[PDB]
Amino acid sequence: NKCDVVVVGGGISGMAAAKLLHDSGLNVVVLEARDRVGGRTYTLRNQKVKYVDLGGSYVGPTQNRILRLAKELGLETYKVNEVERLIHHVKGKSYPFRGPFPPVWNPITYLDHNNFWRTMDDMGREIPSDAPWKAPLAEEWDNMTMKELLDKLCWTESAKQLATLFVNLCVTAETHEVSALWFLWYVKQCGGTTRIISTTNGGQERKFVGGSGQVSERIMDLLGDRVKLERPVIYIDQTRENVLVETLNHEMYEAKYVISAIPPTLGMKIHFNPPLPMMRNQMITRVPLGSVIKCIVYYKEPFWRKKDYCGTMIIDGEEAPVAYTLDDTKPEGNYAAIMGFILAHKARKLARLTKEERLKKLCELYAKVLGSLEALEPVHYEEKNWCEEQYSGGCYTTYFPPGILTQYGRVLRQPVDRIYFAGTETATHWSGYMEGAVEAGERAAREILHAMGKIPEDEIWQSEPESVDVPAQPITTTFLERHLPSVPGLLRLIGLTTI
Amino acid sequence: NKCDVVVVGGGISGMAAAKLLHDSGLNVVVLEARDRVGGRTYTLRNQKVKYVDLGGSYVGPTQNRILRLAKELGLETYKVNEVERLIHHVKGKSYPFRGPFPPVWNPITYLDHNNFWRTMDDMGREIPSDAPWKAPLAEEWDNMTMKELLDKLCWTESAKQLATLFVNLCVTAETHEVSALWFLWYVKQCGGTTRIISTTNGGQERKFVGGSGQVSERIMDLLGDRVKLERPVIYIDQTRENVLVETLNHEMYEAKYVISAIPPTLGMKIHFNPPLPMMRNQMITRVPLGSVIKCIVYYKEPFWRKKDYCGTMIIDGEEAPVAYTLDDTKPEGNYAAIMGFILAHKARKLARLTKEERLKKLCELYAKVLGSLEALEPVHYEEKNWCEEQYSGGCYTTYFPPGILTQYGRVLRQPVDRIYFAGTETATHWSGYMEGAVEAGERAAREILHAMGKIPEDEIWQSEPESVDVPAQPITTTFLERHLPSVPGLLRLI
Ligand SMILES: *Cc1cc2c(cc1C)nc1c(=O)[nH]c(=O)nc-1n2C[C@H](O)[C@H](O)[C@H](O)COP(=O)(O)OP(=O)(O)OC[C@H]1O[C@@H](n2cnc3c(N)ncnc32)[C@H](O)[C@@H]1O
Ligand SMILES: *Cc1cc2c(cc1C)nc1c(=O)[nH]c(=O)nc-1n2C[C@H](O)[C@H](O)[C@H](O)COP(=O)(O)OP(=O)(O)OC[C@H]1O[C@@H](n2cnc3c(N)ncnc32)[C@H](O)[C@@H]1O
Ligand SMILES: NS(=O)(=O)Cc1noc2ccccc12
Ligand SMILES: NS(=O)(=O)Cc1noc2ccccc12
Repeated sequence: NKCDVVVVGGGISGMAAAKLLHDSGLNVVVLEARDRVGGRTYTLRNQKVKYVDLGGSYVGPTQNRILRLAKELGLETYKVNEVERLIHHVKGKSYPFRGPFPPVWNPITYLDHNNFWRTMDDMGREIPSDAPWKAPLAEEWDNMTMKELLDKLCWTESAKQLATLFVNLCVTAETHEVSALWFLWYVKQCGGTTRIISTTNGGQERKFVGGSGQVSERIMDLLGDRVKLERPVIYIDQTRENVLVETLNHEMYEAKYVISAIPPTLGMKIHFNPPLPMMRNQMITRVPLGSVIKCIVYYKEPFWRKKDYCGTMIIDGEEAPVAYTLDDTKPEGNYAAIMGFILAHKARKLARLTKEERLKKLCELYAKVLGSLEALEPVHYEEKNWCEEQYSGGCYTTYFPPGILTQYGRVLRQPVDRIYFAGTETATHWSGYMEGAVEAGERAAREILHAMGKIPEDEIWQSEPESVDVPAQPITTTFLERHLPSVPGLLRLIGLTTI
Repeated sequence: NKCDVVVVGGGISGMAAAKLLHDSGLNVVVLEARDRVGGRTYTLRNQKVKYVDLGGSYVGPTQNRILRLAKELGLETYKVNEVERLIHHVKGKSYPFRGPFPPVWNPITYLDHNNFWRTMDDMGREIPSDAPWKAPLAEEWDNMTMKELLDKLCWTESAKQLATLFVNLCVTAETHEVSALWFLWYVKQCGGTTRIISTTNGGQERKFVGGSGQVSERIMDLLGDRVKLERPVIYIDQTRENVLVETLNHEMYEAKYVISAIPPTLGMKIHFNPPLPMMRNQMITRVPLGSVIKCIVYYKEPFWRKKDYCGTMIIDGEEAPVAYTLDDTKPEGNYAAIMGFILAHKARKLARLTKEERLKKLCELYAKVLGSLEALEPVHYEEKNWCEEQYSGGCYTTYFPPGILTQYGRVLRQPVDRIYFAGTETATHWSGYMEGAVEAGERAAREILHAMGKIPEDEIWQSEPESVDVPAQPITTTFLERHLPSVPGLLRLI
């Protein structure tokens, strides 16, 4: 029944919020729909794999909030394998390389690739992290899809193809599905193209020893009986002095304030009294989550390392079920494994198959890309299709279709009377990620502390000290990268000389 | 507790389904979230207006199901006033005209406008009404917004602006918000451009005497206490022998089958056991409804008729709050009124204002367009902003953003175990309209009759005889309309 704050959702965001409030001396309850905490993070444990992240997994430099939270909880990280060569597979052939970006030899194509990434970041700098709708050309950019933007920007098929894979991989959506403004924001608020795509010095640098599900699990341990499992919230009533929150299993909770720590669209599963204001009422029907199946194929040994491949594969082509892989071998060197993502339309397409049929297709793909018959000899397989999850809606995160972010974006984290909004989607730095979940949960909690008169306004948003364990190398460019012309820029130079 | 079929939603679709099953001898229950029936139709009564439709209102030729159902319930129609001239207001000036399409005089603009409408219908002929995802170019057209298609097709700003207004008015959404495939299907499944945009001989020909709300109300009258108001459904359990349906007010209903007669996305408000299949789980997060405020300004007399204007105004440009109006005067000539729609982003923008502030803006606009100071003296005002409705999600209907119809369209009316799907969004003819609501409700009911072995498979979909009261006249084109070149076509001849 009675408490100070009800937190709806026991993912990382809700758990971070609840922990902050609890540490501050408030009486909190977490109402979680599932029989587990963690949400879009889920660490499976069994004898064949020991542990494996089937949801969110990677952390990296500049993600200082998740690193600090996890450290405080007693967790350690380890580095994802990137010792050996990466592979870019294009038009049925594999091209090994080093560094974050697949190399390009053709001079025209090089100019086009260089300009593409540069332009993504150039446009990003126009977009405020905390208010993307305030970009000078917000409306123009929001009214085109990423497909349209790539069609304008990429003068080569090679760049367009790689850029398409980049979009699919980052946001588990097709280029024609998403707003250009929103995607440009999404990349910029992660620190830009280099930071978001990189393993070493980027978002995919590390994993947690024992899995990311431990973050939510250990917070549940600290909170004890305050976390209520299998309590899906169905109804929130703010007409009276205290907020009333009802669950599906017929329980009533009474609170001063509520934090909604669920994906924005999943707010639809709750009936509101009084009704939500118009803008939020419509916003939550306009913000779908992407589509992905995370697949892990296990092997006797990490055989790819012997061929001087680290296990990273960037795989372009409609035929390929998986467009991106990483080595998922344990830091001890055992439970050898390749993690792969089946993205966007392919997640829909290949969901029809059996688990065994997907495993077969993945092994045949990996065998070709790695030029290795050993890839046809898996010892185990695990997968999770996040599209089937009633209480997630998809993965990794919420995307915005054309026109939505400028029209409805401002209400994402606008409080509704005594309801405050957390969830990674409401973050301003690494929104979409575990990092964003922590930022949003702690910010929502502090909004409530401010409303109660416990902290001053300037303490709602708080900076985070850089991790001493995971230092961030700055993102740098070369003179040539900065000043080489685009393809149309070069054509202009040609036309002017011929005058 | 126990019945044969639970119908979720007491709009026209839910009511039509429940009536059909009831008339077949089954025990039905309608569970309705609101304290009223009708859903996206709502007729307000007071002394000042007598009655006014604040939701869906118009019916016309080829909408034979809604006309038949209404007639059976004892309703009659009257004609929307289109005796005098229509107005197209462009670049701050009113241009009166007759016929469905505003005329264009510049020869280049003429070719461009002609080609736009013609191309819309040309593309539509390749889109199956019952399976738009089966169009030969389904993926190409679905991966494009209407904004992109218009940018490609329209060589003049004039055609592009009118095309844009057309999209905004038809589907209460911006051209950049909606899939080209879906929009082309939408127009085609209403019978094409002329049929959808026409008052005389089209969708806006008629209104119901006493209001469209009477359709749902009179079915509720028939069903009596089988309709349960203020029963929002929260939970559907299909794990046992009988389907269990729970409401927010704690009641439990048990049935052999369920009809979901709510907008697809409002399916999100229900917790499912077992969970929905993946495709429907994601589909219902991908399908928003449009944005509109319906506004009716009342006057002492239908003064526009004195200047040989019928009251229809097509008003281009960002500045105008309302882009389209119709005469809403009653058949007797009293309760003189102009109905206007505030569409899409303008509904979002102008919702911030007070009711009185919106009235002033509309009156000043109408004064300019009609060229009459009489527009500045309203006697009454009614409005409804459908964006604020928890149990609608918007109006008029659900739109599909780029990429969604091809990926998820097929699951719209695919049954989920013992749940069948009604609602105008699942119709194949006038989906989005009251007509589509009737089609889908009766089809879903007949799917259940077939599942029970009461009727054969070929009786699930049923043709409708043409209304005797509202017969359809054929849509025609002229030789020149069919064969005049596009702008780039004329350029290739140069
Ligand atoms: C799924 C996924 C996610 C992911 C990714 C790969 C996949 C396959 N890779 C990531 C990565 O490598 N690194 C990273 O930092 N993030 C990655 N992501 C995304 C990440 O998992 C998410 O950003 C993060 O987990 C989100 O946390 P948040 O707390 O904001 O949100 P949530 O996990 O979805 O938790 C919400 C909880 O609420 C419960 N719920 C839902 N509805 C209700 C109702 N009505 N009542 C009560 N509880 C409700 C959910 O069950 C959930 O626990
Ligand atoms: C709003 C609007 C609609 C409209 C239009 C102009 C406006 C402003 N003009 C139209 C017109 O001139 N001619 C026409 O034929 N249609 C026009 N439209 C659209 C039309 O009103 C709709 O197509 C039609 O009314 C839709 O009917 P349908 O039966 O398919 O759907 P509904 O009216 O939305 O009814 C659904 C009912 O379900 C209830 N509900 C929602 N959730 C629940 C839950 N969880 N549990 C129980 N009941 C639920 C709703 O409250 C509603 O009553
Ligand atoms: N963090 S992850 O690998 O689970 C998904 C992901 N988001 O953005 C990326 C950019 C490049 C490679 C992967 C990703
Ligand atoms: N049926 S209505 O008037 O409520 C909305 C409507 N849909 O498509 C149209 C085309 C021209 C004018 C109006 C409309």
